[PDB]
Amino acid sequence: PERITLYTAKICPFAQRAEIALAEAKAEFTPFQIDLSNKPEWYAPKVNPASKVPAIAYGGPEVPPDQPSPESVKLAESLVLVEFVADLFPNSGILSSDPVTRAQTRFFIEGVSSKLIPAWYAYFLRGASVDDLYTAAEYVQSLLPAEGFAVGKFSAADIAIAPFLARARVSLVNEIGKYPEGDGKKVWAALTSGKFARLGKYAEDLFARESFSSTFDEDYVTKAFSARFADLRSKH
Amino acid sequence: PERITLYTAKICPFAQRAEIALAEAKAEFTPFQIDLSNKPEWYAPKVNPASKVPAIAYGGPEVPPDQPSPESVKLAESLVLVEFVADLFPNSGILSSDPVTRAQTRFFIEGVSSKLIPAWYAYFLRGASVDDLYTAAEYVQSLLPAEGFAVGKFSAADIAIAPFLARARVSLVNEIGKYPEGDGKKVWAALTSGKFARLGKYAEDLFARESFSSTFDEDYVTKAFSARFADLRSKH
Ligand SMILES: *SC[C@H](NC(=O)CC[C@H](N)C(=O)O)C(=O)NCC(=O)O
Ligand SMILES: *SC[C@H](NC(=O)CC[C@H](N)C(=O)O)C(=O)NCC(=O)O
Repeated sequence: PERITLYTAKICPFAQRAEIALAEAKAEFTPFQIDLSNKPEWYAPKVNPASKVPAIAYGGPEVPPDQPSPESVKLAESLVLVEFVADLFPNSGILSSDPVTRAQTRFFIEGVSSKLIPAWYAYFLRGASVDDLYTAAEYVQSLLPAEGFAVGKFSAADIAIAPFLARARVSLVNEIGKYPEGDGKKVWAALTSGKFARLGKYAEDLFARESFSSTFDEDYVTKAFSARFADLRSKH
Repeated sequence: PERITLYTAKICPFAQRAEIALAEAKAEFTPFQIDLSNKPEWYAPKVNPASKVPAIAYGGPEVPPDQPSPESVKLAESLVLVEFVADLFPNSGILSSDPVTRAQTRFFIEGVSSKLIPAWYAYFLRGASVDDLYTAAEYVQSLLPAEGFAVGKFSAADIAIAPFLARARVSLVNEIGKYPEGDGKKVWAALTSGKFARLGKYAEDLFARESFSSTFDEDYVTKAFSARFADLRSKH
Protein backbone atom coordinates (compact mmCIF):
# COMPACT_ATOMS: atom_id res chain seq x y z
CA PRO A 1 0.00 0.00 0.00
CA GLU A 2 0.87 3.66 -0.36
CA ARG A 3 1.69 5.79 2.67
CA ILE A 4 -0.99 6.51 5.29
CA THR A 5 -1.45 9.49 7.55
CA LEU A 6 -4.31 9.29 10.06
CA TYR A 7 -5.82 12.44 11.57
CA THR A 8 -7.37 11.33 14.85
CA ALA A 9 -8.30 12.25 18.44
CA LYS A 10 -8.02 10.15 21.61
CA ILE A 11 -11.43 11.26 22.88
CA CYS A 12 -13.29 10.26 19.73
CA PRO A 13 -14.78 6.74 19.38
CA PHE A 14 -15.29 7.10 15.62
CA ALA A 15 -11.55 7.80 15.34
CA GLN A 16 -10.63 4.84 17.54
CA ARG A 17 -12.37 2.61 14.98
CA ALA A 18 -9.74 3.63 12.45
CA GLU A 19 -6.92 3.16 14.96
CA ILE A 20 -8.12 -0.36 15.86
CA ALA A 21 -8.32 -1.31 12.19
CA LEU A 22 -4.78 -0.08 11.46
CA ALA A 23 -3.50 -1.98 14.51
CA GLU A 24 -5.23 -5.21 13.42
CA ALA A 25 -3.59 -4.80 10.01
CA LYS A 26 -0.16 -3.94 11.51
CA ALA A 27 -0.12 -1.04 9.07
CA GLU A 28 2.65 1.52 8.97
CA PHE A 29 1.09 4.93 9.38
CA THR A 30 1.79 8.44 10.64
CA PRO A 31 -0.68 9.68 13.27
CA PHE A 32 -1.62 13.30 13.89
CA GLN A 33 -3.71 14.35 16.87
CA ILE A 34 -6.43 16.95 16.23
CA ASP A 35 -7.49 19.04 19.22
CA LEU A 36 -11.23 19.23 18.62
CA SER A 37 -11.44 22.38 20.79
CA ASN A 38 -8.64 24.07 18.79
CA LYS A 39 -8.55 22.69 15.27
CA PRO A 40 -5.75 23.76 12.91
CA GLU A 41 -6.87 26.29 10.33
CA TRP A 42 -5.47 24.04 7.60
CA TYR A 43 -7.47 20.95 8.54
CA ALA A 44 -10.83 21.68 6.91
CA PRO A 45 -9.53 23.15 3.61
CA LYS A 46 -6.64 20.71 3.12
CA VAL A 47 -7.80 17.41 4.67
CA ASN A 48 -11.51 17.16 5.60
CA PRO A 49 -14.06 19.87 4.76
CA ALA A 50 -16.44 18.33 7.31
CA SER A 51 -13.86 19.33 9.96
CA LYS A 52 -14.14 16.00 11.81
CA VAL A 53 -11.95 13.05 12.76
CA PRO A 54 -11.05 10.46 11.65
CA ALA A 55 -9.56 11.21 8.23
CA ILE A 56 -6.80 9.64 6.15
CA ALA A 57 -4.41 11.11 3.60
CA TYR A 58 -3.47 8.23 1.30
CA GLY A 59 -0.38 8.33 -0.91
CA GLY A 60 1.39 11.35 -2.30
CA PRO A 61 4.93 12.32 -1.33
CA GLU A 62 6.34 11.95 2.17
CA VAL A 63 5.31 15.18 3.91
CA PRO A 64 4.67 16.29 7.49
CA PRO A 65 1.02 15.74 8.43
CA ASP A 66 0.51 19.46 8.98
CA GLN A 67 1.78 20.11 5.44
CA PRO A 68 -0.39 17.70 3.42
CA SER A 69 0.14 17.45 -0.26
CA PRO A 70 -2.82 17.89 -2.64
CA GLU A 71 -1.48 14.75 -4.36
CA SER A 72 -2.64 12.49 -1.52
CA VAL A 73 -6.19 11.13 -1.68
CA LYS A 74 -8.23 12.43 1.28
CA LEU A 75 -10.69 9.99 2.90
CA ALA A 76 -13.13 10.25 5.79
CA GLU A 77 -16.05 8.50 7.56
CA SER A 78 -14.94 5.99 10.20
CA LEU A 79 -16.78 2.96 8.75
CA VAL A 80 -15.44 3.76 5.27
CA LEU A 81 -11.91 3.97 6.69
CA VAL A 82 -12.16 0.60 8.47
CA GLU A 83 -13.22 -1.16 5.27
CA PHE A 84 -10.52 0.80 3.43
CA VAL A 85 -7.88 -0.67 5.74
CA ALA A 86 -9.50 -4.10 5.26
CA ASP A 87 -9.28 -3.70 1.47
CA LEU A 88 -5.64 -2.54 1.61
CA PHE A 89 -4.68 -5.52 3.83
CA PRO A 90 -6.61 -8.59 2.66
CA ASN A 91 -4.74 -10.80 5.15
CA SER A 92 -5.53 -8.54 8.13
CA GLY A 93 -8.71 -10.41 9.09
CA ILE A 94 -10.71 -7.17 9.35
CA LEU A 95 -13.20 -8.74 6.96
CA SER A 96 -13.84 -12.38 6.15
CA SER A 97 -13.34 -13.37 2.54
CA ASP A 98 -16.75 -15.13 2.65
CA PRO A 99 -19.69 -13.17 1.12
CA VAL A 100 -22.31 -14.33 3.68
CA THR A 101 -19.98 -13.61 6.61
CA ARG A 102 -19.21 -10.15 5.22
CA ALA A 103 -22.94 -9.44 4.96
CA GLN A 104 -23.50 -10.61 8.54
CA THR A 105 -20.60 -8.35 9.60
CA ARG A 106 -22.21 -5.29 8.00
CA PHE A 107 -25.65 -6.27 9.30
CA PHE A 108 -24.28 -6.20 12.85
CA ILE A 109 -22.78 -2.75 12.19
CA GLU A 110 -26.20 -1.56 11.02
CA GLY A 111 -27.73 -2.63 14.33
CA VAL A 112 -24.98 -0.77 16.16
CA SER A 113 -25.28 2.42 14.12
CA SER A 114 -29.08 2.58 13.82
CA LYS A 115 -30.17 1.33 17.27
CA LEU A 116 -27.41 1.21 19.87
CA ILE A 117 -25.46 4.42 19.21
CA PRO A 118 -28.54 6.70 18.93
CA ALA A 119 -30.05 5.19 22.09
CA TRP A 120 -26.78 5.74 23.98
CA TYR A 121 -26.46 9.39 23.01
CA ALA A 122 -30.13 10.04 23.79
CA TYR A 123 -29.65 8.63 27.29
CA PHE A 124 -26.21 10.19 27.85
CA LEU A 125 -26.67 13.68 26.44
CA ARG A 126 -30.39 14.27 26.96
CA GLY A 127 -31.54 12.04 29.81
CA ALA A 128 -33.87 10.07 27.58
CA SER A 129 -35.35 6.96 29.14
CA VAL A 130 -32.98 4.01 29.38
CA ASP A 131 -35.73 1.95 27.68
CA ASP A 132 -34.35 2.32 24.15
CA LEU A 133 -30.81 1.64 25.36
CA TYR A 134 -31.85 -1.74 26.79
CA THR A 135 -33.88 -2.53 23.66
CA ALA A 136 -30.92 -1.76 21.42
CA ALA A 137 -28.44 -3.63 23.61
CA GLU A 138 -30.74 -6.66 23.71
CA TYR A 139 -30.98 -6.59 19.91
CA VAL A 140 -27.22 -6.37 19.45
CA GLN A 141 -26.74 -9.09 22.06
CA SER A 142 -29.13 -11.36 20.13
CA LEU A 143 -26.88 -11.23 17.04
CA LEU A 144 -23.90 -12.63 18.95
CA PRO A 145 -22.91 -16.29 18.61
CA ALA A 146 -22.64 -18.39 21.75
CA GLU A 147 -18.88 -17.79 21.90
CA GLY A 148 -16.47 -15.34 20.34
CA PHE A 149 -16.88 -12.05 18.52
CA ALA A 150 -19.70 -10.59 16.42
CA VAL A 151 -19.44 -13.14 13.59
CA GLY A 152 -16.93 -15.39 15.36
CA LYS A 153 -13.52 -14.28 14.19
CA PHE A 154 -12.75 -10.66 15.16
CA SER A 155 -13.88 -8.28 12.42
CA ALA A 156 -14.99 -4.79 11.43
CA ALA A 157 -18.21 -5.45 13.39
CA ASP A 158 -16.25 -5.56 16.66
CA ILE A 159 -14.18 -2.58 15.57
CA ALA A 160 -17.36 -0.59 15.00
CA ILE A 161 -18.82 -1.14 18.49
CA ALA A 162 -15.86 -1.41 20.86
CA PRO A 163 -15.02 2.34 21.18
CA PHE A 164 -18.66 3.03 22.02
CA LEU A 165 -19.01 0.30 24.66
CA ALA A 166 -15.75 1.57 26.21
CA ARG A 167 -16.95 5.17 26.48
CA ALA A 168 -20.38 4.08 27.67
CA ARG A 169 -18.65 2.29 30.56
CA VAL A 170 -16.42 5.30 31.31
CA SER A 171 -19.48 7.58 31.43
CA LEU A 172 -21.79 5.27 33.36
CA VAL A 173 -19.45 4.11 36.12
CA ASN A 174 -18.49 7.76 36.75
CA GLU A 175 -22.13 9.01 36.65
CA ILE A 176 -21.27 11.34 33.75
CA GLY A 177 -24.40 12.20 31.77
CA LYS A 178 -27.84 13.80 31.86
CA TYR A 179 -29.63 10.70 33.21
CA PRO A 180 -30.44 10.70 36.96
CA GLU A 181 -27.28 10.80 39.02
CA GLY A 182 -26.68 7.38 40.55
CA ASP A 183 -28.33 5.36 37.77
CA GLY A 184 -25.10 5.08 35.77
CA LYS A 185 -23.34 2.35 37.72
CA LYS A 186 -26.62 0.45 37.93
CA VAL A 187 -27.10 0.59 34.15
CA TRP A 188 -23.61 -0.60 33.24
CA ALA A 189 -23.99 -3.49 35.69
CA ALA A 190 -27.40 -4.34 34.21
CA LEU A 191 -25.95 -4.21 30.66
CA THR A 192 -23.20 -6.70 31.54
CA SER A 193 -24.85 -9.26 33.85
CA GLY A 194 -27.88 -11.49 34.22
CA LYS A 195 -30.05 -11.17 31.14
CA PHE A 196 -27.09 -9.32 29.59
CA ALA A 197 -24.36 -11.72 30.68
CA ARG A 198 -23.55 -12.50 27.03
CA LEU A 199 -23.07 -8.79 26.31
CA GLY A 200 -20.89 -8.52 29.42
CA LYS A 201 -18.70 -11.36 28.14
CA TYR A 202 -18.57 -9.67 24.73
CA ALA A 203 -17.42 -6.38 26.26
CA GLU A 204 -14.73 -8.16 28.28
CA ASP A 205 -13.36 -9.82 25.14
CA LEU A 206 -13.45 -6.55 23.17
CA PHE A 207 -11.61 -4.62 25.87
CA ALA A 208 -8.94 -7.35 26.11
CA ARG A 209 -8.19 -7.25 22.38
CA GLU A 210 -4.69 -5.86 21.87
CA SER A 211 -5.77 -3.52 19.07
CA PHE A 212 -8.35 -2.05 21.44
CA SER A 213 -6.27 -1.71 24.60
CA SER A 214 -3.27 -0.30 22.70
CA THR A 215 -5.51 2.43 21.20
CA PHE A 216 -7.50 3.26 24.39
CA ASP A 217 -6.03 5.61 27.02
CA GLU A 218 -8.65 5.10 29.71
CA ASP A 219 -7.29 7.77 32.03
CA TYR A 220 -7.18 10.40 29.27
CA VAL A 221 -10.67 9.56 27.98
CA THR A 222 -12.16 9.54 31.47
CA LYS A 223 -10.62 12.93 32.28
CA ALA A 224 -11.67 14.38 28.92
CA PHE A 225 -15.26 13.11 29.31
CA SER A 226 -15.44 14.43 32.88
CA ALA A 227 -14.21 17.88 31.87
CA ARG A 228 -16.37 18.08 28.75
CA PHE A 229 -19.65 16.80 30.24
CA ALA A 230 -19.38 17.97 33.87
CA ASP A 231 -22.16 20.54 33.42
CA LEU A 232 -24.76 18.30 31.73
CA ARG A 233 -27.03 18.29 34.78
CA SER A 234 -26.25 21.84 35.95
CA LYS A 235 -26.00 24.06 32.84
CA HIS A 236 -29.05 26.22 32.19
CA PRO B 1 -23.50 -18.56 -6.22
CA GLU B 2 -26.16 -20.52 -4.34
CA ARG B 3 -29.85 -19.98 -5.02
CA ILE B 4 -31.22 -16.49 -4.37
CA THR B 5 -34.79 -15.58 -3.40
CA LEU B 6 -35.54 -11.86 -3.06
CA TYR B 7 -38.46 -10.65 -0.95
CA THR B 8 -39.33 -7.30 -2.47
CA ALA B 9 -42.02 -4.71 -3.26
CA LYS B 10 -42.47 -2.48 -6.30
CA ILE B 11 -43.26 0.54 -4.13
CA CYS B 12 -40.11 0.29 -2.02
CA PRO B 13 -36.90 2.20 -2.95
CA PHE B 14 -34.84 0.14 -0.50
CA ALA B 15 -35.96 -3.02 -2.31
CA GLN B 16 -35.35 -1.50 -5.74
CA ARG B 17 -31.71 -1.09 -4.65
CA ALA B 18 -31.39 -4.86 -4.44
CA GLU B 19 -33.25 -5.37 -7.72
CA ILE B 20 -30.89 -2.99 -9.54
CA ALA B 21 -27.88 -4.82 -8.08
CA LEU B 22 -29.19 -8.22 -9.18
CA ALA B 23 -29.85 -6.84 -12.68
CA GLU B 24 -26.33 -5.37 -12.96
CA ALA B 25 -24.90 -8.75 -11.93
CA LYS B 26 -27.17 -10.71 -14.33
CA ALA B 27 -27.95 -12.87 -11.29
CA GLU B 28 -30.44 -15.71 -11.40
CA PHE B 29 -33.01 -15.21 -8.64
CA THR B 30 -36.64 -15.80 -7.69
CA PRO B 31 -38.58 -12.67 -6.69
CA PHE B 32 -41.53 -12.71 -4.31
CA GLN B 33 -43.74 -9.65 -3.84
CA ILE B 34 -44.47 -8.94 -0.19
CA ASP B 35 -47.95 -7.50 0.37
CA LEU B 36 -46.99 -4.58 2.58
CA SER B 37 -50.62 -3.80 3.34
CA ASN B 38 -51.20 -7.40 4.60
CA LYS B 39 -47.86 -9.06 5.27
CA PRO B 40 -47.81 -12.89 5.33
CA GLU B 41 -47.80 -14.37 8.84
CA TRP B 42 -44.66 -16.41 8.03
CA TYR B 43 -42.55 -13.47 6.83
CA ALA B 44 -41.35 -12.11 10.20
CA PRO B 45 -40.76 -15.43 12.07
CA LYS B 46 -39.21 -17.27 9.08
CA VAL B 47 -37.49 -14.62 6.92
CA ASN B 48 -37.00 -11.21 8.52
CA PRO B 49 -37.83 -10.37 12.17
CA ALA B 50 -37.94 -6.66 11.30
CA SER B 51 -40.79 -7.43 8.83
CA LYS B 52 -39.39 -5.19 6.10
CA VAL B 53 -38.31 -5.59 2.49
CA PRO B 54 -35.86 -6.25 0.98
CA ALA B 55 -34.68 -9.57 2.34
CA ILE B 56 -32.81 -12.45 0.71
CA ALA B 57 -32.98 -16.16 1.43
CA TYR B 58 -29.66 -17.58 0.22
CA GLY B 59 -29.02 -21.25 -0.52
CA GLY B 60 -30.81 -24.22 0.94
CA PRO B 61 -33.04 -26.53 -1.08
CA GLU B 62 -35.46 -25.38 -3.75
CA VAL B 63 -38.64 -24.21 -1.97
CA PRO B 64 -41.62 -22.03 -2.82
CA PRO B 65 -40.76 -18.55 -1.51
CA ASP B 66 -43.84 -18.66 0.72
CA GLN B 67 -42.39 -21.78 2.42
CA PRO B 68 -38.82 -20.72 3.24
CA SER B 69 -36.44 -23.40 4.46
CA PRO B 70 -34.68 -22.97 7.82
CA GLU B 71 -31.50 -24.04 6.00
CA SER B 72 -31.23 -20.97 3.77
CA VAL B 73 -29.28 -18.01 5.15
CA LYS B 74 -31.59 -15.04 5.78
CA LEU B 75 -30.19 -11.59 5.00
CA ALA B 76 -31.66 -8.10 5.16
CA GLU B 77 -30.79 -4.37 4.96
CA SER B 78 -30.69 -3.01 1.41
CA LEU B 79 -27.11 -1.67 1.46
CA VAL B 80 -25.90 -4.96 2.95
CA LEU B 81 -27.69 -6.85 0.18
CA VAL B 82 -26.19 -4.65 -2.55
CA GLU B 83 -22.64 -5.34 -1.31
CA PHE B 84 -23.59 -9.03 -0.93
CA VAL B 85 -24.47 -9.20 -4.63
CA ALA B 86 -21.22 -7.31 -5.35
CA ASP B 87 -19.26 -9.88 -3.36
CA LEU B 88 -20.99 -12.81 -5.10
CA PHE B 89 -20.42 -11.38 -8.62
CA PRO B 90 -16.87 -10.00 -8.93
CA ASN B 91 -17.35 -9.05 -12.60
CA SER B 92 -20.63 -7.23 -12.05
CA GLY B 93 -19.11 -3.77 -11.64
CA ILE B 94 -21.20 -3.10 -8.52
CA LEU B 95 -17.93 -2.45 -6.67
CA SER B 96 -14.51 -1.66 -8.09
CA SER B 97 -11.68 -3.90 -6.94
CA ASP B 98 -9.61 -0.81 -6.17
CA PRO B 99 -9.46 0.13 -2.44
CA VAL B 100 -9.59 3.93 -2.93
CA THR B 101 -12.46 3.66 -5.42
CA ARG B 102 -14.44 1.40 -3.10
CA ALA B 103 -13.94 3.90 -0.27
CA GLN B 104 -15.16 6.77 -2.45
CA THR B 105 -18.18 4.63 -3.39
CA ARG B 106 -19.13 4.09 0.24
CA PHE B 107 -18.40 7.75 1.05
CA PHE B 108 -20.97 8.85 -1.56
CA ILE B 109 -23.52 6.44 -0.08
CA GLU B 110 -22.91 7.93 3.38
CA GLY B 111 -23.82 11.38 2.05
CA VAL B 112 -26.96 9.93 0.45
CA SER B 113 -28.03 8.04 3.57
CA SER B 114 -27.14 10.68 6.20
CA LYS B 115 -28.10 13.93 4.40
CA LEU B 116 -30.22 13.48 1.26
CA ILE B 117 -32.66 10.74 2.28
CA PRO B 118 -33.53 12.32 5.69
CA ALA B 119 -33.94 15.75 4.08
CA TRP B 120 -36.26 14.35 1.42
CA TYR B 121 -38.49 12.51 3.90
CA ALA B 122 -38.59 15.60 6.14
CA TYR B 123 -39.80 17.72 3.21
CA PHE B 124 -42.27 15.09 1.92
CA LEU B 125 -43.71 13.74 5.19
CA ARG B 126 -42.96 16.42 7.80
CA GLY B 127 -43.41 19.60 5.79
CA ALA B 128 -39.91 20.70 6.78
CA SER B 129 -38.22 23.52 4.91
CA VAL B 130 -37.01 22.78 1.41
CA ASP B 131 -33.72 24.44 2.54
CA ASP B 132 -32.27 21.21 3.96
CA LEU B 133 -33.23 19.29 0.83
CA TYR B 134 -31.31 21.75 -1.35
CA THR B 135 -28.39 21.70 1.08
CA ALA B 136 -28.23 17.91 1.00
CA ALA B 137 -28.62 17.80 -2.79
CA GLU B 138 -25.81 20.36 -3.18
CA TYR B 139 -23.51 18.19 -1.05
CA VAL B 140 -24.23 15.04 -3.07
CA GLN B 141 -23.83 16.98 -6.33
CA SER B 142 -20.45 18.27 -5.10
CA LEU B 143 -19.18 14.65 -4.97
CA LEU B 144 -19.92 13.96 -8.65
CA PRO B 145 -17.13 13.90 -11.24
CA ALA B 146 -17.45 16.21 -14.21
CA GLU B 147 -18.96 13.40 -16.30
CA GLY B 148 -20.45 9.99 -15.67
CA PHE B 149 -21.74 8.19 -12.60
CA ALA B 150 -20.83 8.81 -8.96
CA VAL B 151 -17.36 7.27 -9.07
CA GLY B 152 -17.14 7.00 -12.83
CA LYS B 153 -18.52 3.59 -13.82
CA PHE B 154 -22.02 2.66 -12.60
CA SER B 155 -21.66 1.28 -9.07
CA ALA B 156 -23.30 0.64 -5.71
CA ALA B 157 -23.20 4.43 -5.17
CA ASP B 158 -25.63 4.99 -8.04
CA ILE B 159 -27.72 1.98 -6.96
CA ALA B 160 -28.10 3.49 -3.49
CA ILE B 161 -29.46 6.84 -4.72
CA ALA B 162 -31.41 6.13 -7.94
CA PRO B 163 -34.60 4.62 -6.36
CA PHE B 164 -34.88 7.67 -4.08
CA LEU B 165 -34.33 10.30 -6.78
CA ALA B 166 -36.94 8.47 -8.87
CA ARG B 167 -39.52 8.53 -6.09
CA ALA B 168 -38.70 12.12 -5.11
CA ARG B 169 -39.39 13.05 -8.75
CA VAL B 170 -42.69 11.12 -8.89
CA SER B 171 -43.79 12.75 -5.63
CA LEU B 172 -42.78 16.27 -6.62
CA VAL B 173 -44.07 16.36 -10.19
CA ASN B 174 -47.44 14.93 -9.07
CA GLU B 175 -47.62 17.30 -6.06
CA ILE B 176 -47.76 14.42 -3.54
CA GLY B 177 -46.52 15.51 -0.11
CA LYS B 178 -47.08 17.76 2.90
CA TYR B 179 -45.36 20.77 1.32
CA PRO B 180 -47.72 23.36 -0.25
CA GLU B 181 -49.59 22.02 -3.26
CA GLY B 182 -48.10 23.34 -6.49
CA ASP B 183 -44.56 23.64 -5.08
CA GLY B 184 -43.51 20.15 -6.13
CA LYS B 185 -43.03 20.57 -9.87
CA LYS B 186 -41.00 23.71 -9.21
CA VAL B 187 -38.79 21.93 -6.66
CA TRP B 188 -37.99 19.05 -9.02
CA ALA B 189 -37.17 21.57 -11.75
CA ALA B 190 -34.97 23.45 -9.29
CA LEU B 191 -33.16 20.22 -8.25
CA THR B 192 -32.28 19.48 -11.89
CA SER B 193 -31.35 22.87 -13.41
CA GLY B 194 -29.41 26.04 -12.76
CA LYS B 195 -27.11 25.52 -9.81
CA PHE B 196 -28.29 21.87 -9.88
CA ALA B 197 -27.63 21.30 -13.60
CA ARG B 198 -24.99 18.65 -12.79
CA LEU B 199 -27.48 16.76 -10.59
CA GLY B 200 -30.09 17.02 -13.35
CA LYS B 201 -27.71 15.39 -15.82
CA TYR B 202 -26.89 12.73 -13.23
CA ALA B 203 -30.60 11.98 -12.71
CA GLU B 204 -31.11 11.65 -16.47
CA ASP B 205 -28.19 9.21 -16.71
CA LEU B 206 -29.46 7.20 -13.73
CA PHE B 207 -33.02 6.85 -15.00
CA ALA B 208 -31.72 5.75 -18.43
CA ARG B 209 -29.68 2.89 -16.94
CA GLU B 210 -31.23 -0.39 -18.07
CA SER B 211 -31.06 -1.95 -14.60
CA PHE B 212 -32.99 1.05 -13.26
CA SER B 213 -35.63 1.35 -15.97
CA SER B 214 -36.31 -2.40 -16.00
CA THR B 215 -36.95 -2.33 -12.23
CA PHE B 216 -39.08 0.86 -12.06
CA ASP B 217 -42.80 0.98 -12.87
CA GLU B 218 -43.60 4.70 -12.85
CA ASP B 219 -47.34 4.23 -13.39
CA TYR B 220 -47.54 1.77 -10.48
CA VAL B 221 -45.41 3.94 -8.18
CA THR B 222 -47.36 7.11 -9.02
CA LYS B 223 -50.70 5.41 -8.36
CA ALA B 224 -49.43 3.74 -5.19
CA PHE B 225 -48.00 6.98 -3.76
CA SER B 226 -51.15 8.92 -4.66
CA ALA B 227 -53.35 6.46 -2.76
CA ARG B 228 -51.02 6.04 0.22
CA PHE B 229 -50.29 9.73 0.78
CA ALA B 230 -53.61 11.33 -0.19
CA ASP B 231 -54.09 12.65 3.37
CA LEU B 232 -50.76 14.42 3.95
CA ARG B 233 -52.60 17.74 3.45
CA SER B 234 -55.64 19.03 5.29
CA LYS B 235 -58.99 18.85 3.46
CA HIS B 236 -59.66 22.43 4.61
S1 LIG C 1 -15.79 11.85 17.87
C1 LIG C 1 -15.28 13.47 17.24
C2 LIG C 1 -16.19 13.88 16.08
N1 LIG C 1 -16.13 12.97 14.95
C3 LIG C 1 -17.33 12.40 14.39
O1 LIG C 1 -18.39 12.61 14.88
C4 LIG C 1 -17.17 11.49 13.18
C5 LIG C 1 -18.52 11.00 12.67
C6 LIG C 1 -18.40 10.49 11.23
N2 LIG C 1 -19.74 10.19 10.71
C7 LIG C 1 -17.55 9.22 11.25
O2 LIG C 1 -16.30 9.31 11.07
O3 LIG C 1 -18.11 8.11 11.46
C8 LIG C 1 -15.65 15.16 15.52
O4 LIG C 1 -14.63 15.18 14.89
N3 LIG C 1 -16.40 16.37 15.73
C9 LIG C 1 -15.86 17.60 15.17
C10 LIG C 1 -16.05 18.66 16.24
O5 LIG C 1 -15.90 19.87 15.95
O6 LIG C 1 -16.38 18.31 17.40
S1 LIG D 1 -39.82 0.61 1.41
C1 LIG D 1 -40.63 -0.67 2.40
C2 LIG D 1 -40.05 -0.71 3.82
N1 LIG D 1 -38.68 -1.17 3.85
C3 LIG D 1 -37.67 -0.42 4.55
O1 LIG D 1 -37.95 0.61 5.11
C4 LIG D 1 -36.25 -1.02 4.57
C5 LIG D 1 -35.30 -0.14 5.37
C6 LIG D 1 -34.04 -0.95 5.71
N2 LIG D 1 -33.23 -0.15 6.61
C7 LIG D 1 -33.24 -1.25 4.43
O2 LIG D 1 -33.45 -2.32 3.79
O3 LIG D 1 -32.36 -0.44 4.04
C8 LIG D 1 -40.86 -1.76 4.56
O4 LIG D 1 -40.70 -2.92 4.33
N3 LIG D 1 -41.83 -1.33 5.53
C9 LIG D 1 -42.60 -2.33 6.23
C10 LIG D 1 -42.76 -1.88 7.69
O5 LIG D 1 -43.61 -2.44 8.43
O6 LIG D 1 -42.04 -0.96 8.16
